[PDB]
Amino acid sequence: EPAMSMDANGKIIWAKHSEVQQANLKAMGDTEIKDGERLPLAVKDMGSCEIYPQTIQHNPNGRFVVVCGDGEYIIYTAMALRNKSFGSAQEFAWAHDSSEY
Amino acid sequence: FTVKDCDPNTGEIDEEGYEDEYVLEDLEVTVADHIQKVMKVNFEAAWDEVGDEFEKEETFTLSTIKTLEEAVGNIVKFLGMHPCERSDKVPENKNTHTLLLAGVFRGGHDILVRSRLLLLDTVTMQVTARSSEELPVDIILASVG
Repeated sequence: EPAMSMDANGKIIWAKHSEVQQANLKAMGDTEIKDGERLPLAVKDMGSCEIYPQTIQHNPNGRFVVVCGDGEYIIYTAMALRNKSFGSAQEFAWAHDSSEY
Repeated sequence: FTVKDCDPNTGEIDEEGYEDEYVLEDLEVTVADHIQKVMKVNFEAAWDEVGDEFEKEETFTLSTIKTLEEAVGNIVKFLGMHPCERSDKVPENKNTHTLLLAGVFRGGHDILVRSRLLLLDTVTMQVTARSSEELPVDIILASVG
C-alpha cells in the first residue's frame, strides 16, 4: 500500500504513488456514476517529502496524520501541509480520542 | 463553507467552488459575560433578603484536603465577583473564610452568593446562592465550578 488516509468529505489523500514523491495528495472529486463503472480525480499536489513511509494514519477526525517513515514520525498538519510534528519511532498508538499518542 | 481556492497574484472569483465543513470549537457561556460585579445597595438587608426569596444550598464535607484553595480557584475566578463584606482576605494561610460575594446578572436581576467556608479542621461548608434572579441560584452553585 501507499500511505494515505481519507477525510470523509471525500479525499483520500495519499502520498506518493509507489516511490514517487509524496508530492501528490488531494482528491475531493466533483461528480457521480454507477457502481460498476469507474470515476475521475482532481490534480493538485501538495508535499514533496523526503522520508519514505509505510504508514499513514489519520487523526481521529481524520485531521492530523501521523505518518512514519525512515523510522521517524512526521505528523502533518495536513491542510496546512505543515509538519505537525516529528520524532523516531519504534511502535505507536494514537490516543484514540484524537489527542494523545 | 464553500471553499474556494485562491490565486493571490490576481485571483478569480467565480460562482463555483465546493463545500467542506470543518468542525469548530465549542462556545461555553459564562457567568461573567453577563454580570457586573458589585457592592450592595443594601448589603445588610439585601444580604438577608436575597436569602428570603432566594436561596439554594449545597453542602460538602471535605475529608482528604482541608483547603479552600481548590474551591477558591473555581469561585473568585468563575463568578468574577467580589469576595467580601470585609471577608475576602487571607494571607498565605488563614484560619477561617467567608466570601460574601457580589454582582448583578443579566436580565437585570442579581445573583448573590455567600460562601461560608467553615473549618473545623475538616472543611464542611455552606455555599449559599441567593439571587434576585431564579436562574442564578441553581447556576451559581454549578457555575462556580
